[PDB]
Amino acid sequence: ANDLLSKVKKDKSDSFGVTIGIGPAGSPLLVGVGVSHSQDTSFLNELNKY
Amino acid sequence: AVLGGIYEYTLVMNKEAMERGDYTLNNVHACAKNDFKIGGAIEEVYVSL
Repeated sequence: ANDLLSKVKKDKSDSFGVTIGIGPAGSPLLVGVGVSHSQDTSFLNELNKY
Repeated sequence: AVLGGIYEYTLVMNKEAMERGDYTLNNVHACAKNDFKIGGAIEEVYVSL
């Protein structure tokens, strides 16, 4: 009798966001900048032999 | 001559066993964060980022 098993799982996550605000005054001025990013990675593998 | 006859018996037994075990684990975590802010005001020009 022989048994073989292998079950592996992989998970990855990443997220980043940038915010910038610039304004000259003296004639008031305003500039807004918004950045958002998100990354997710998931992997699943299972092997079984008998 | 002697009259005795022959009565015999024999038995043989064998046995074997084996086991195998393998295990492994890996876990790595990474985290990075930064914060940068600038400020400038003169009087008239205002600078911020």
